[PDB]
Amino acid sequence: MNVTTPEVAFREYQTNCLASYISADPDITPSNLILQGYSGTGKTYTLKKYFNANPNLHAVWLEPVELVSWKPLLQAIARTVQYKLKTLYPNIPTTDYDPLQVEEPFLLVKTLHNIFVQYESLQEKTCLFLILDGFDSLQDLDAALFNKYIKLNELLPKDSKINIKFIYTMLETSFLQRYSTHCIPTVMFPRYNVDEVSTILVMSRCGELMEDSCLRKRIIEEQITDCTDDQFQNVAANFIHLIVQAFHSYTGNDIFALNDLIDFKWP
Amino acid sequence: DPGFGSLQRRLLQQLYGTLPTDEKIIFTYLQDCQQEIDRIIKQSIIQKESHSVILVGPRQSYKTYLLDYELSLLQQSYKEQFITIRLNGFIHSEQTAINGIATQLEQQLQKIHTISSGSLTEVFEKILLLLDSSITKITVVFIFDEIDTFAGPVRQTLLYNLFDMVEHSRVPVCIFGCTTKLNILEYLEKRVKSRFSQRVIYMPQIQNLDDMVDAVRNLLTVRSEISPWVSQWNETLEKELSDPRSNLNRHIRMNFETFRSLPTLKNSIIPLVATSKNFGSLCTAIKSCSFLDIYNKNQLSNNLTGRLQSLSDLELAILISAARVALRAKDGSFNFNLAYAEYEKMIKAINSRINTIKLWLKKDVKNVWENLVQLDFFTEKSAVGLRDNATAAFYASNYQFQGTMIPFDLRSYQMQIILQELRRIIPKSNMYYSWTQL
Amino acid sequence: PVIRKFTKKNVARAKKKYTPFSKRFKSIAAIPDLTSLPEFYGNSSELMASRFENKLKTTQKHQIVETIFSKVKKQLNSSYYLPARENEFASIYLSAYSAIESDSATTIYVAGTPGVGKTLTVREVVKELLSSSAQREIPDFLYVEINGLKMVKPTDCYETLWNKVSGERLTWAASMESLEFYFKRVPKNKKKTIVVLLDELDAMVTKSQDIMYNFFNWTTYENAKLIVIAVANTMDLPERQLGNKITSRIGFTRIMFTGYTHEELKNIIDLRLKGLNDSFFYVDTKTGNAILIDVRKVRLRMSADAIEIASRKVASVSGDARRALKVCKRAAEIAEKHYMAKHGYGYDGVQTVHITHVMKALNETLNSHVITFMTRLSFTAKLFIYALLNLMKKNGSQEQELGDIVDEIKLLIEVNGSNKFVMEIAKTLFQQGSDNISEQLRIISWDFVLNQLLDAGILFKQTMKNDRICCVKLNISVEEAKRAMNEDETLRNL
Amino acid sequence: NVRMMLRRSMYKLYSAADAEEHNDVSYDLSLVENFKRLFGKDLAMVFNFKDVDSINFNTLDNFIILLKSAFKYDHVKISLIFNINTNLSNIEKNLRQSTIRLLKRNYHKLDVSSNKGF
Ligand SMILES: Nc1ncnc2c1ncn2[C@@H]1O[C@H](COP(=O)(O)OP(=O)(O)OP(O)(O)=S)[C@@H](O)[C@H]1O
Ligand SMILES: Nc1ncnc2c1ncn2[C@@H]1O[C@H](COP(=O)(O)OP(=O)(O)OP(O)(O)=S)[C@@H](O)[C@H]1O
Ligand SMILES: Nc1ncnc2c1ncn2[C@@H]1O[C@H](COP(=O)(O)OP(=O)(O)OP(O)(O)=S)[C@@H](O)[C@H]1O
Ligand SMILES: [Mg+2]
Ligand SMILES: [Mg+2]
Ligand SMILES: [Mg+2]
Repeated sequence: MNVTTPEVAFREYQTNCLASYISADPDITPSNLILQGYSGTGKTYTLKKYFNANPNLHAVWLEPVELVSWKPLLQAIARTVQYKLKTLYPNIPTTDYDPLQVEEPFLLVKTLHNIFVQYESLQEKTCLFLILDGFDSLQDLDAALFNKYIKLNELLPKDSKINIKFIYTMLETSFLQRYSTHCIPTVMFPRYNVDEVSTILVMSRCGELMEDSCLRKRIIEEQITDCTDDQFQNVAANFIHLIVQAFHSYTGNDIFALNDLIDFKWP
Repeated sequence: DPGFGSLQRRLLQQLYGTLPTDEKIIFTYLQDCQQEIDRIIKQSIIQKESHSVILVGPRQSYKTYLLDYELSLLQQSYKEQFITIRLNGFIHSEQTAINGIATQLEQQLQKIHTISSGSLTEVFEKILLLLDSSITKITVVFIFDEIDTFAGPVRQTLLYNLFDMVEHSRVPVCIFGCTTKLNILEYLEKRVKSRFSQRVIYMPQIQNLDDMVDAVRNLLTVRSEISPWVSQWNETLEKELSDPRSNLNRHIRMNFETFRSLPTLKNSIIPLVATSKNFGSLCTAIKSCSFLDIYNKNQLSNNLTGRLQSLSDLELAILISAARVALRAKDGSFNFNLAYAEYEKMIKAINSRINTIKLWLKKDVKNVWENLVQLDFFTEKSAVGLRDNATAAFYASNYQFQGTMIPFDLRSYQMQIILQELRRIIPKSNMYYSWTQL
Repeated sequence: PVIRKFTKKNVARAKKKYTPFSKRFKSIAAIPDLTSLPEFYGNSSELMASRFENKLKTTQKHQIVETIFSKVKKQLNSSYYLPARENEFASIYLSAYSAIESDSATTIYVAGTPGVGKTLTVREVVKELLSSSAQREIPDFLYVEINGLKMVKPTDCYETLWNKVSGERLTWAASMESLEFYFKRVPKNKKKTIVVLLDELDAMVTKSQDIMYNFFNWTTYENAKLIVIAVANTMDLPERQLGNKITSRIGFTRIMFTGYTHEELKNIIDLRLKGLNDSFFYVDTKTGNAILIDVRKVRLRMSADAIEIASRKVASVSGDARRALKVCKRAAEIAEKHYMAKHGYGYDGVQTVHITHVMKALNETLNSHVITFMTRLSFTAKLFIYALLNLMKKNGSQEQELGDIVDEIKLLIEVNGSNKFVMEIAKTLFQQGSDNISEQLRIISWDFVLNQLLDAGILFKQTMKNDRICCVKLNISVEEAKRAMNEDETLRNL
Repeated sequence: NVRMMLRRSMYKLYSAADAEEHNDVSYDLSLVENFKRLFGKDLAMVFNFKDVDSINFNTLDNFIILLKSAFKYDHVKISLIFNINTNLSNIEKNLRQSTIRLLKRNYHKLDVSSNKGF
């Protein structure tokens, strides 16, 4: 298209589909998109790395885990959309609508209809991506809430200049199979291998294990000053390969359990 | 070249349906349905009759697609003749659909040329005596998505009054209800069925394999000369559909036998086209269709086989051990204590007949036990996971369940994948394969 | 200010007063003559109700074609003298003529199954005795429509009745004290008789039954001049809600409207066709526009046996006049679209509505579509039903465990491995066609077709998060599920 | 449940920050990110769980995981205080294992009793 695909390490299929659905042109972008994977499978990593490599298409990052109910989730959508567009188009005169005034799924649609009509002087069709990052992690979740966000595109005006686009992130694949007949595109993030966890964990943590003071302090204080960075990197890399090969059978293909057993056992 | 970059962009926006509304693709198997919808809208907008009708078909059956097509084609000829109201049974309630009509009434009437302000008993009596009551009238067209939630068992006030405008109002009121339920007339009350005009039209279904071939032929043929590659694309795609043993016509046949839905194949073709760098790779990728095997592998890569293949050796051994306790039990139930007892007598019987395999302790399998819970291999015993609506999810959050309060190793669990299924997926070369059978 | 624990930022409160009518004249002798008073009885409200006709007006009109069958569908509408309710007209009119002429108060209760002409003929009663009152043989009265399903709240009938009586906007707890002081305390010389129609009285009394008592108790008063025509559906709604001693104290009349016979449906349908049946139109052959008395003199007769079988079938089921006027309206547009397709007029010797147009209009509302839906599903969706029907004849338990269905689908492809269709599909149903995808536990599109049958209403599934022990019913029948699966060629042989 | 722990915690900090200040806010964990953008000073919130042997540990586990999402805001620090009346060994059998690995980056056991050392 007219988009840039970043090089994420073990997600090269997932990034090509992520560049396939997300674009600046609103006619060739789906209004719903699910990125399903389990925990630690690198789906907020490559979602973030895709938008950083593409700065001219716009994103609103929401976390539905720190919003707990459905009603703060609607209010944060109304707050962060109009706060995004004020930084994004300062030359447009606008009147701020109170985001705490939405108390209904329809009052979101009426508020988004009022926000979007005053940016009607824009030059071309523009899509703003509303990233609900962890929609399944909402605590009060029920079956009838995700099909309430699928259908917001049909209630908002079709010839607006700002076309909101929903990108969902979810975990558990029994939540996803309830909405299989909606036929909305989904990119799956499967669990990593043992060789994929080790390569990711060694490029993520060898930087911090040098700037850690404990390895830093000891080598000058033990009076063995015969080392280089290439030994410094290889002594921390071989610890990570050794902390995985001992505790892979305990943790599994996690990233966050390996990251805790490193820093508990690196000092 | 920019010709290929313009050959992708039309061919991909034909796959989303965002062509302008004289070039929009109408498949031949739903022409007799869209002509029936076409007749209803333009003898209610042109000829000012007031009849109502319910559209019914499955999800992704072009109900909203054909209504958005018919209004957009009447948009360009008769713009001044009608306002359009659309509600939706998901985001609207019995209380909120009253505010949704009055808000859309007053903002559609500004574009051709207050109602929405006040109490809810005020805002409902103002939209009644607006609607219930050579110059001609404005026809008001209503669109309902999921009319079956408005047809609940309790009161059905909003469907009563709108069907009462079809019969008695002097304003021409067209009402579409898009539902999925086949027995939609049995949700309606005796008064509400009596007002309704009994016309319930059923969305057509794909009957033949050649219906999906012709409908993919209509989706992937470019009918104008935009790129230098248009004729070269069109003669390639007609060779790929005329050959019955082609790979593209093989992936259409699998869709016809399993899903039989063209929007599911539509999501497969979209990154086959968008992830093609040049025309040499875009012409190759529809001949081979090697992406659609990679696509179908992804969609189904962590369902339940792809999670079982992503387990370590202790995680697999505890999953087998809990699957043997669940097979001996009469209720299919087990604890952490029962599944570690079967685990430790398994590692003994491996090391006795045989270098050695580590037996992990009671405190260390606890982390493995909790990961199999959160990967949906174990469920809580008689568990109700997600509730239907918002009030049942609220009632459950105020109740304090028993399995929360009993200790960790005493919770009864049940089993997502049984042992007879667990023998068939694990390969015959695993050391744990002999323990997938009693 | 203070820090609020929650916010209500969408409160819209009505400008309705709180003090009732019993506290604004200080004396019964200081109440003026309410009939010769400007804001009572709707003497100024005729300006705002006619405001909204101008909102739906537009000036464009380009020669819409009015064909032969468009005139028949205009005349079979329910909004367009009534033959088959004559003894019921003469019962409601006699009971209301006597109470208005004697300055009395009464209640008339009328019930029946939906669509039998009772909202129509009560409005025809009060239109006859408006014309009798306008000739001054009974005194003047005021007429109030109250519809229970045209209210948001059930308590809005108190607000709307007192607004029509007095022109005052009060809350409901202030409106019922205003009405109760109005009917028992205000003298009969100062008031006007009021004929209120409590339409669809079922809907007002569902929660607290405090509303049916008040309207009926107000009619027992001596000073009250109130006639409550209470139209509902069932006949025992007074005695169930109020009780036996209350409904004997009120002493209201009690009419039931039986649904119409088939001969009464014929004298409704053919009564609305006296100006058009056996009549001549002027149809030009280039636009299609008909004009009642380049152009042929065509005429229009509708077949009498077509109205016969439309009356025999509708009256045998429910007996309502709506379903018979819209089975003849539906037949009139089936005949139009074939007239519109033969000559191709579009939109801008003799025509008839046959027996086959009325049967086609009548068959489509009586057929079910769960047969036609399930014969045209996937092989996967039909394999789900065919495995569910085998389980309901191994057990007859009629709600099957969903893991028993999965093992049956696998066993049914297991056993029939010699079959020509099953050898070529089992590769495309466990690995989904090619290699590099492993052999799997569920068939391809198992989550799609299980959700497709739950969305369609064919299939009921209980709420369990264990996807294997969950139970699954049908919702249609075991017979019409087997009828749809013995039609499909590949499943009935295996 | 978990939303009642948060709506009381976000009410108790918004009420106690207007008391020291001398518009309305949705009471959720988006008040923690807007705290410097609305009050000008950074935050240090302290949680004091009173009868943690009487609370259920499904809710307290899901609330510590909820508070874990406030470590991306660069101007807040949370401090938990557990009034464990009985035992630490009873608590670590109740919480999930990935929560104990979060509670162990810095913890401090303080024996608090009238009966200690007599
Ligand atoms: N392919 C990758 N290359 C490099 N680092 C990665 C990769 N995948 C994951 N990581 C890192 O490993 C950690 C995984 O965290 P996330 O990507 O946020 O996990 P997640 O997919 O969002 O799962 P949840 O639902 O948020 S727990 C982060 O620190 C990432 O930076
Ligand atoms: N206005 C539109 N213009 C173009 N394509 C559309 C439009 N609306 C829907 N589609 C597409 O049409 C296909 C299916 O049509 P739909 O109208 O969404 O089916 P459906 O009956 O509405 O399903 P529901 O609404 O969930 S019951 C999908 O690929 C949609 O993306
Ligand atoms: N005897 C009749 N003669 C002529 N037209 C009739 C007759 N009965 C009914 N209709 C027509 O059919 C419509 C039905 O209205 P009604 O039957 O009075 O309503 P209804 O009895 O209140 O049914 P509900 O509201 O569900 S209880 C009327 O508006 C007329 O157009
Ligand atoms: Mg994440
Ligand atoms: Mg729709
Ligand atoms: Mg009626």
